[PDB]
Amino acid sequence: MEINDHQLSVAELEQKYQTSATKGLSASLAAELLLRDGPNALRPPRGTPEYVKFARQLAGGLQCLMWVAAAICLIAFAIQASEGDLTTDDNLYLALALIAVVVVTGCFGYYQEFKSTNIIASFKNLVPQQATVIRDGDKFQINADQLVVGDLVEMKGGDRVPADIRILQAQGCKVDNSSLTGESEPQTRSPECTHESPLETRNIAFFSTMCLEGTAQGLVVNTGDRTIIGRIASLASGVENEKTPIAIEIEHFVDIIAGLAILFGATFFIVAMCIGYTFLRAMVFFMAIVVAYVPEGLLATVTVCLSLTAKRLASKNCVVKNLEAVETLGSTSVICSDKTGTLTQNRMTVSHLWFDNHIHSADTTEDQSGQTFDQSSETWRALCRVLTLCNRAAFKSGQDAVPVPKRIVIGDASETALLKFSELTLGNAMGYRERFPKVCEIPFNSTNKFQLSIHTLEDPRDPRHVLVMKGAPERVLERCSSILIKGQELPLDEQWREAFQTAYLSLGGLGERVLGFCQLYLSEKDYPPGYAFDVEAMNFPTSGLCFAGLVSMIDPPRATVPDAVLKCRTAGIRVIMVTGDHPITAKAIAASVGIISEGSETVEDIAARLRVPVDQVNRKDARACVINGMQLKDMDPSELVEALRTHPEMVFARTSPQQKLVIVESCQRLGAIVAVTGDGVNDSPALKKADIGVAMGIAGSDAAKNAADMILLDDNFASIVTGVEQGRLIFDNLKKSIAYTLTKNIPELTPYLIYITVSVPLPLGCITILFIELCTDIFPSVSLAYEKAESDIMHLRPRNPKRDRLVNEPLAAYSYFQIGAIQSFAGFTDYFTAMAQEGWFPLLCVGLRPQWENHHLQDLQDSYGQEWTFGQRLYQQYTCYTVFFISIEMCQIADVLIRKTRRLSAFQQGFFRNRILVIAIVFQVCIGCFLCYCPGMPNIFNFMPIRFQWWLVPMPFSLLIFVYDEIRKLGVRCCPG
Amino acid sequence: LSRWVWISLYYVAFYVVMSGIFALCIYVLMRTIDPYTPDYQDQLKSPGVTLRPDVYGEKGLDISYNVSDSTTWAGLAHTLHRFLAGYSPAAQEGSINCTSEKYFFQESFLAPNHTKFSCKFTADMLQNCSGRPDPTFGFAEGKPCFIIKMNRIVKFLPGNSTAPRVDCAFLDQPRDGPPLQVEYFPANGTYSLHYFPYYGKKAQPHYSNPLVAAKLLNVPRNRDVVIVCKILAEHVSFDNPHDPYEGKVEFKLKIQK
Ligand SMILES: CCCCCCCC/C=C\CCCCCCCC(=O)OC[C@H](COP(=O)(O)OCC[N+](C)(C)C)OC(=O)CCCCCCC/C=C/CCCCCCCC
Ligand SMILES: CCCCCCCC/C=C\CCCCCCCC(=O)OC[C@H](COP(=O)(O)OCC[N+](C)(C)C)OC(=O)CCCCCCC/C=C/CCCCCCCC
Ligand SMILES: CNCc1cc(-c2ccccc2F)n(S(=O)(=O)c2cccnc2)c1
Ligand SMILES: *[C@@H]1O[C@H](CO)[C@@H](O)[C@H](O)[C@H]1NC(C)=O
Ligand SMILES: *[C@@H]1O[C@H](CO)[C@@H](O)[C@H](O)[C@H]1NC(C)=O
Ligand SMILES: *[C@@H]1O[C@H](CO)[C@@H](O)[C@H](O)[C@H]1NC(C)=O
Repeated sequence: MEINDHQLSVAELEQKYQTSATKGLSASLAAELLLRDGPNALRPPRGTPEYVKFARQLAGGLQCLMWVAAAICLIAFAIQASEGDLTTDDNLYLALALIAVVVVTGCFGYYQEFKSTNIIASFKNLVPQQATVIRDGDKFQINADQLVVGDLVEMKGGDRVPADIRILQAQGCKVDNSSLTGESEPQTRSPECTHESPLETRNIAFFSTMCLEGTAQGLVVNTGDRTIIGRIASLASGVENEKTPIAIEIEHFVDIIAGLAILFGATFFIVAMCIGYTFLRAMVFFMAIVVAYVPEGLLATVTVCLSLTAKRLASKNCVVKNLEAVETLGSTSVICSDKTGTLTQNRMTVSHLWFDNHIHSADTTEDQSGQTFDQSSETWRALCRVLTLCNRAAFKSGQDAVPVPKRIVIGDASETALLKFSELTLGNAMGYRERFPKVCEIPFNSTNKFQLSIHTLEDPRDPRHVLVMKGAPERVLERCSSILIKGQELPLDEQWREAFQTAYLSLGGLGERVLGFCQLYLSEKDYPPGYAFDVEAMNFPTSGLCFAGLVSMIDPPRATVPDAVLKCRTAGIRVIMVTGDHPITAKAIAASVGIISEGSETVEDIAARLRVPVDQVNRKDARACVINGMQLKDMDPSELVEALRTHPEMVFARTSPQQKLVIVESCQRLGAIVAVTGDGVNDSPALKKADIGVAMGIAGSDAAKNAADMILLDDNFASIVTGVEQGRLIFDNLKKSIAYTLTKNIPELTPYLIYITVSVPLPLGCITILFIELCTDIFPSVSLAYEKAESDIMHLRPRNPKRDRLVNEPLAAYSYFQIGAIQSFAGFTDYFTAMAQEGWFPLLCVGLRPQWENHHLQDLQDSYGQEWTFGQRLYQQYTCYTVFFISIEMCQIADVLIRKTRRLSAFQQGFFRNRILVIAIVFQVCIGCFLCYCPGMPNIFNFMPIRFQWWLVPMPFSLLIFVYDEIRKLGVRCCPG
Repeated sequence: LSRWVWISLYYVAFYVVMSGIFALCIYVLMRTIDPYTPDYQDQLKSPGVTLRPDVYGEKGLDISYNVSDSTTWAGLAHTLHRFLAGYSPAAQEGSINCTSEKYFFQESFLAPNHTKFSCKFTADMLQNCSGRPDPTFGFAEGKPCFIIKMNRIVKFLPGNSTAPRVDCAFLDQPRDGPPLQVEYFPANGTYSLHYFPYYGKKAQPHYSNPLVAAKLLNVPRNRDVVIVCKILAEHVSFDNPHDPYEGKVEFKLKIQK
């Protein structure tokens, strides 16, 4: 519906908007139009309430498993205050504890997301933008947000384009659309309708963009959300954020847990009722078992581990918006990546020169950390003189601390690039320029198509003039007649014109913008000091000049980018360019950064070298491929899959926002986990549909950053590789921390399974299972986060999401029903020892529960015939608690040690080398002892000061665990079969 | 096809092995264990005391009956009968008339079938409260007989000087009447020292705790009252806030008419 404006007659536009095309909007009428349509800006995302942003942290796979758990607990506790006088209420304790970790975690997640979006928001430099409006025939400055539709505005070089502007008249006006399109080079804006699609016309300038040079005036066509900017952003509303690979994995093992809890609970409900229990209590143990499979501290510890990895990345200027994202880059198999502003710096900089019959190569990095070119020659010193003197750009004041590549410049596009180039080669270009007073100058026009100026020289012993000129290379060549070479100034014979033309076309072939420079020193005889030059009379030479050289410019990669791409591919990650820019530039940078490897070629390159039609080229031979948006429009999805499968190094050029999203989708659907990296609004849509969206912090648009899960605060593309590494550690390490945390759940449950099916006195209490789950084993299990890697992690392929899971059925089966088994026979041996040494032999212990718990027996007889009161039996039960607990703790020192490694032996990688883990074993044993031997503890937490034989009964079982896992791991190590 | 067998057989192998290991732990533990003396007596610091006939309420021992309604006390008496059916001359043959009056230490096993000697204690020693001449143990009068029994702990010694007595008195003595007058059987209310020390069920298969009867005489009818009934012996403590049966027994009592 937007299309109407750029195709109208100026009469029609004045009609539509009740405006003048030269004197502009009336003042009152623009006041009213502001009341009608609101301010001219994008209305921010709707903005969800604070209390609901808390509410959503309490939801999630583990969390819901825990809410169902506490649900079951309260249903059972109600059944049990109905079923006789029981003041046991364990399910009150457990359910309220579950709610407790879910909630406290919730606070922690909410607070992390708070602090992270303050860290992101606080680098957003919200400074109000302005606009030159003309109203009642007056040119003045108003805030951009007060522009109503129909206003007459003006733009010049430097200005930010304030609204969506349809251009009535323009002098040499070029513009920077890289936030909207891909295009890295300045885009001409002229008033004539060149397309019906308003994106591809030249008579609209876009709401967010930058006017680089020239001048235009035009009428306001959309304000705010209604602009192409707000439309492309509103596209990212219609993109739904699928759930992260880590969230999937958590939900997978929540499913495994749920399976087990049902299978068990059912099996022992059948058994419970075959032992002659009432159906109504067999349901209560069904319930207790089902809940008993739900770990209580897991959600806490993983939410600590992710948080520590976030702290690591935040340290490296990589702020993450929510904890799940710290994993995603580790699981990623492709990176769909924007070109301009992402891989590149979005800054045209001098990259090459042609002088002394050679193509030199300037250092295009932003930190200036590469190979500069040879500056010995007289030819260079001259060529530097021309490009330094023939130039009107100037640094804004007080920028001496700012590195030169980042400095703001009041100039044109090419002139800015060259001014930074002189400042980094010659040093202090503007003073140098002052030393050679400009006496005459033709600026760039459309008549001549070159810029020239004449200057008096430096010292007084030379009183000559020097004419310097620059322009399109062919146009400079025809106007001059000799060439500087090596101290010679030789005649420009046929071969020099052919070699010049060869160089010009080579730098054009690498997608760079070539400018030719030239000079002529003027005689004292003909042009003596004080001579009145006249640009219209042209009373000086514009011909027969002397060629200096060619200087050529490009939008060049960010310094750390080529290496970052290198490492991602070393680590099995397919990098794809998805850029809106034109194919030739796209392919140049795709060479420069390592997306297209040195020596691979497209099918068009093969045809071009072999001299064959492209019909005959065997596509299998072409490792690289460039596809623009047009060919991608006439492609079945099957053809896209054929191209992605066939050509390893893929480059998509001239790609619309929606086409980026479609390439993300095609990979995703093919099984990829996709990361996209992006500069601006155009890449914002891809950013949302991505498994992980990475926005550039500085270069990035509010739309991009908002879509992204992660912000590179300093635009350091190498952060990406750190993301890969930290997401590959924290995954392997979580697989460790979980394996540890899950293994205590079988020794915590077999007591109750026996206590039911055998009617032994209760070996292990609820009040102490809580201490294990939430106190003693927390710091060990979090310490596993700090494990170093067990391989060259960044040389491993990305994990297969359908085969390699966080928790497999083999992993569970091992941790539960083998390491957990050994822990349960440990505890039960310490149980029967603790009782027999106190008076109760095992054979007596079967069936003894009814009498054990009876308050109406204060003279129950042990195996020696002695008579215990109920309270005395109870302090014995607490002793049973404390020995089963300590059996579990010793076996969880063995657990934390064997779970340091999944492959390697403890002898190789070590024992004491994870220092946080050691501090946590000391901590675990200290809390243990405080719970045992502090006074008052038998009454407050039901822990007895156990004797020192009871610690050692588990030692052989602990060492047995250690040896058992070593033999398994050495089986895998020394035998892949 | 046939590999689930090769892994499940690994699990049955693993659980059989691990079970056997546990078995040998038990077996070896069951030779740590002396058949006559427990290794530690860590929670039997002082003996528990139990009452009889024991009837329990929401808050503990709660005995309540009606002198005119034998329904409300036949049961009580019939427990005192069943309780004392093992203090009959008939079922006391395995024990001997100890008359020693001081501790009956035995280091060797000089009693039939490689055992030790336990003392006789027969119902008729509770005299009036022995179920003769009154088969209602004093309930039908309103002067009931409560049998007090001190829990046996192996080789526990109450005190060398006197025999341990049972002092039985009001918790809150009604403030319009006198202290609780009780008549004990035996007469001072004592457990005679030749019943101590207990050597265990294997050692003295025929052992029977000394009982002392407390005949409560002047309890006011139709009033809720609480009787504390503690044991006075040197090695016997009765002030434990987390076991109200260590060294004593409290009970609420109301006799209705
Ligand atoms: C990873 C971090 C997670 C976030 C923390 C959440 C923790 C919440 C866990 C549980 C809360 C439920 C307990 C609250 C209820 C207190 C009730 C009370 O009135 O209590 C008295 C009882 C003693 O009962 P009894 O058995 O003697 O009665 C026997 C009664 N008859 C005889 C009738 C049977 O005691 C008790 O139940 C208390 C039992 C409590 C068990 C605690 C488990 C260990 C948790 C450690 C977390 C420490 C965090 C510290 C943070 C510091 C930051 C600066
Ligand atoms: C799916 C996996 C299931 C695994 C379940 C465990 C199965 C194995 C368990 C028991 C098998 C028999 C083990 C006991 C026999 C040991 C050998 C033996 O001959 O020793 C003699 C004892 C003593 O004899 P006494 O006391 O009469 O004389 C007293 C002796 N004087 C007088 C000298 C002191 O004989 C005794 O006590 C006999 C005691 C028998 C009852 C033991 C208590 C049962 C408790 C079981 C809990 C098991 C936990 C399972 C954890 C699995 C984790 C997944
Ligand atoms: C979640 N894994 C730890 C866990 C939690 C419980 C539990 C279940 C129901 C109610 C209260 C509980 F603490 N159990 S338990 O084996 O069922 C059990 C053990 C001892 C006493 N009662 C029950 C095991
Ligand atoms: C038990 O021995 C005593 C000791 O003097 C004796 O007087 C009494 O007759 C005996 N009682 C019997 C055998 O019933
Ligand atoms: C015990 O009963 C007898 C009657 O058989 C009597 O001589 C004696 O006084 C009674 N003692 C008490 C305290 O009632
Ligand atoms: C029990 O005593 C009550 C007084 O509480 C009396 O009313 C009643 O008659 C007695 N019982 C019978 C069965 O008479």
